[PDB]
Amino acid sequence: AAQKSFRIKQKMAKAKKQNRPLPQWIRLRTNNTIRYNAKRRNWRRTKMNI
Amino acid sequence: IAKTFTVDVSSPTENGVFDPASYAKYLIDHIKVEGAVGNLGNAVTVTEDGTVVTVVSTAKFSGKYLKYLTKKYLKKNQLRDWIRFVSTKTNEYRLAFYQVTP
Amino acid sequence: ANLRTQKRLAASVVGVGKRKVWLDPNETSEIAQANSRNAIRKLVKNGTIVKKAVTVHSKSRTRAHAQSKREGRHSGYGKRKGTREARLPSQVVWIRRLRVLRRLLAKYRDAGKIDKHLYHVLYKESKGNAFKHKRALVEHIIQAKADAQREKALNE
Amino acid sequence: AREITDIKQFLELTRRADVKTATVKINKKLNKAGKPFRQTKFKVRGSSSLYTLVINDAGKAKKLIQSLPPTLKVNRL
Amino acid sequence: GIELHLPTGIKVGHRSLQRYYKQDLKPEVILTEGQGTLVAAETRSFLPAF
RNA sequence: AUAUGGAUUCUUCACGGUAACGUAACUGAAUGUGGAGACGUCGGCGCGAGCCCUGGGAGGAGUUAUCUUUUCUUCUUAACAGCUUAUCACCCCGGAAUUGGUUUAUCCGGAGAUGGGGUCUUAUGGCUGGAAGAGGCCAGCACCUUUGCUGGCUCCGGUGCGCUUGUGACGGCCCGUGAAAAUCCACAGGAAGGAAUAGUUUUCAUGCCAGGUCGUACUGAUAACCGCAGCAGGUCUCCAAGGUGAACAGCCUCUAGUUGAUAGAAUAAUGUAGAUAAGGGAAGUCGGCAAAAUAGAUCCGUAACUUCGGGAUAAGGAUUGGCUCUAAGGGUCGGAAAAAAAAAAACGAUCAACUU
RNA sequence: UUCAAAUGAGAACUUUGAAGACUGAAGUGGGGAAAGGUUCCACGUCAACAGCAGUUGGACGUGGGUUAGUCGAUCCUAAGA
Ligand SMILES: [Mg+2]
Ligand SMILES: [Mg+2]
Ligand SMILES: [Mg+2]
Ligand SMILES: [Mg+2]
Ligand SMILES: [Mg+2]
Ligand SMILES: [Mg+2]
Ligand SMILES: [Mg+2]
Ligand SMILES: [Mg+2]
Ligand SMILES: [Mg+2]
Ligand SMILES: [Mg+2]
Ligand SMILES: [Mg+2]
Ligand SMILES: [Mg+2]
Ligand SMILES: [Mg+2]
Ligand SMILES: [Mg+2]
Ligand SMILES: [Mg+2]
Ligand SMILES: [Mg+2]
Ligand SMILES: [Mg+2]
Ligand SMILES: [Mg+2]
Ligand SMILES: [Mg+2]
Ligand SMILES: [Mg+2]
Ligand SMILES: [Mg+2]
Ligand SMILES: [Mg+2]
Ligand SMILES: [Mg+2]
Ligand SMILES: [Mg+2]
Ligand SMILES: [Mg+2]
Ligand SMILES: [Mg+2]
Ligand SMILES: [Mg+2]
Ligand SMILES: [Mg+2]
Ligand SMILES: [Mg+2]
Ligand SMILES: [Mg+2]
Ligand SMILES: [Mg+2]
Ligand SMILES: [Mg+2]
Ligand SMILES: [Mg+2]
Ligand SMILES: [Mg+2]
Ligand SMILES: [Mg+2]
Ligand SMILES: [Mg+2]
Ligand SMILES: [Mg+2]
Ligand SMILES: [Mg+2]
Ligand SMILES: [Mg+2]
Ligand SMILES: [Mg+2]
Ligand SMILES: [Mg+2]
Ligand SMILES: [Mg+2]
Ligand SMILES: [Mg+2]
Ligand SMILES: [Mg+2]
Ligand SMILES: [Mg+2]
Ligand SMILES: [Mg+2]
Repeated sequence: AAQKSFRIKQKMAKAKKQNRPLPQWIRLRTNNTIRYNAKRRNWRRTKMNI
Repeated sequence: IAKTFTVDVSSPTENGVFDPASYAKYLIDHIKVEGAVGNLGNAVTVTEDGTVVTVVSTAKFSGKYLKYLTKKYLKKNQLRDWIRFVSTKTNEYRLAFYQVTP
Repeated sequence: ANLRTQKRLAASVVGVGKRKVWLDPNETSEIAQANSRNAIRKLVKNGTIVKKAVTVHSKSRTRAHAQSKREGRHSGYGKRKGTREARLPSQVVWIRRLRVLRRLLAKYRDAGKIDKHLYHVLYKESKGNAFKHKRALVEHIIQAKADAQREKALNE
Repeated sequence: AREITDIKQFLELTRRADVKTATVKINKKLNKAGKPFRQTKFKVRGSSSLYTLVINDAGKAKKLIQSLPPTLKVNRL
Repeated sequence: GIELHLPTGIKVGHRSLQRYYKQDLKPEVILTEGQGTLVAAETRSFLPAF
């Protein structure tokens, strides 16, 4: 868009931090079931719909 | 209204590759004044002392023209590629070598 | 040695298209250090990076063709495509002719070469296409002056 | 922005209390007769605008450079 | 065609190379005795971090 | 916010000009009135900007068996400011038929033309400042994680049915006459206000402070968006070089940009796309489907019919290259000692286009 | 499309040089609107992805990047709500 209401750009930020790989020290926590981040999203494949 | 152009032939001459007399003979015969050659009416004079060549001209004439004749005469004698026409100050000109190694 | 970066820079720094840029192929190790717009500027002045010469487009053929053209060279029918009008609009041809006719008629009234009453007629007589070109006008003028002088010498 | 003409009036400006700096620029041009001479522009930065006096005559120029208040900062060239 | 050897014992260049001429290049890397000493003294060989 | 300078006043709120109006200023509440904001579309014409072309000159590159005072390229000047500059319009003198002025386009004049002399808008251009100190072009020096330094040269013109575009005054079109409001200004008004030992003023000059919030990367598509995808589809807009040519058509190049669409080896059938064919010439087929023929310009010639405007490019002919010429068509101007190391002192001229 | 070189375990496909070509100013060029949302840019990287390849990438990993009194929104009204 390049000219965006703050409310929108505010949203995009959140998205940027919801996509990064799982921190590699977490795998060693007792009783941890989590192999990797499944909620990963790629700008090309899935649109956010705002 | 007469302008004075001067070319320095010194460096190639004394190293043996060049003839200020030959070069000056050429300029006189190939210079076009308001028409074909040789027509210099005492409107143009090519004179040479041997370390420098001098065109003195009332007639239409330029640096470009002089560089075009001198860069042409260079080719006749295959001294293109060994020498280049270069301007030191306006109308004060120099024939020099690209890379001189001892 | 991947130079796609430094070639994109040099283009911007030397102020010319990527396609005119030249990277010395023997300095490849050297250039790879560049990485900065500042670095590059050494390399330009240094001489290891260079601006290629604009490829030559000469107009010399066309000059020659337009030169002959204005000797009236190829106007022959076969060389025409558009109609007479499309080449040179009638309206332009007209307008040019009147203007000339009027500037003439103007200059004459103000040199006293003609009186006002006579003028007023050749203005109307002109707008109505009674004169092919500038000479044809001055002829009828000369004939109108020698005309009122054969009415004057026989009124004497 | 503004070119000043009068030199008696320019000299007041030189003080005026708001002018901290100024400069003297030297150009080499040639007159209508095609002869090389020396022109000098006196540039003074007022708060809101720039005043520059032009002197083509070299003499009244060189002496006027002595006519400046010493407190005022001057850049030569 | 590359160079020309003149009677003064002078080699003159060819115009085709014109920008290999105007092109300056790096100087020799010249080590100070401090550095020269150290370099010939150094036995740690580092390719790997894995 | 405010201070200094100016300006005004004992004729309190300035003076000049016959006037159009002028100027560095020159008090002005309530209320009122007027302007701007504020306007279709097309046609040609005038002016400007940029581009295009182009001569002289100062450089750099190229080609040079032969020819080319040659081919290419750099030579640039912002907002803002001062001074000046216009078509239209208006003013004073004057008083026109022998009707005059005038546009390419026929409109104008006793409700005052032509002519003489002025006033304004500043659109636009010009000179100067901004500003050569910047930028660009050449020849040089040193330096390699210092970073720069030094020299020169950046100049003077021309041309136009040219191209985009801005704009002006015009004309045409309509049973169609082609927004609104914020906002700012002027005017009429005379409330109120104030001098002489002093006061008015911030629409004049100068000086002092402050300017918040949110957007700002990149793509904008034969890979950044929608089509389930890195899909021949789809999706609004600005800028726009040379040649040919009527042309923003097609074909070739310059600036910029790509060289990415799985490759290799052979060249059978049938294909898909593109082609050519002797003699005949629609005999083919539901049907001249498909293909071929024609085509530009110039000159000639052009019927029936008709709502008289058309039909019409009707049909039908002839010409078209290259080269050397001939003629015609314009503008401007003139009528303590000894030894060694180390450091320091009706014409005339001239200029220039192409088009027949 | 072609040749060399560098890179590399590995090169029809990456990078540079050379060469040949095309878009041909109604562009395969330079900018933007809607939409996207970090794709921008560097360093490192090649398991999957780029219907061959891959040392390359709009991929993967680690970071960096968007600066306004004047450009917009904000203010005004339109058909309308
Ligand atoms: Mg959803
Ligand atoms: Mg002819
Ligand atoms: Mg035409
Ligand atoms: Mg007509
Ligand atoms: Mg109005
Ligand atoms: Mg101005
Ligand atoms: Mg100037
Ligand atoms: Mg200026
Ligand atoms: Mg400079
Ligand atoms: Mg200039
Ligand atoms: Mg024009
Ligand atoms: Mg347009
Ligand atoms: Mg941007
Ligand atoms: Mg685009
Ligand atoms: Mg597509
Ligand atoms: Mg998609
Ligand atoms: Mg979907
Ligand atoms: Mg266009
Ligand atoms: Mg063209
Ligand atoms: Mg043409
Ligand atoms: Mg064309
Ligand atoms: Mg093509
Ligand atoms: Mg691209
Ligand atoms: Mg590629
Ligand atoms: Mg395919
Ligand atoms: Mg076989
Ligand atoms: Mg046949
Ligand atoms: Mg046959
Ligand atoms: Mg037949
Ligand atoms: Mg049949
Ligand atoms: Mg049959
Ligand atoms: Mg049928
Ligand atoms: Mg058919
Ligand atoms: Mg018929
Ligand atoms: Mg016919
Ligand atoms: Mg013939
Ligand atoms: Mg390929
Ligand atoms: Mg092509
Ligand atoms: Mg962009
Ligand atoms: Mg990238
Ligand atoms: Mg990388
Ligand atoms: Mg694959
Ligand atoms: Mg693979
Ligand atoms: Mg990523
Ligand atoms: Mg500020
Ligand atoms: Mg604004």
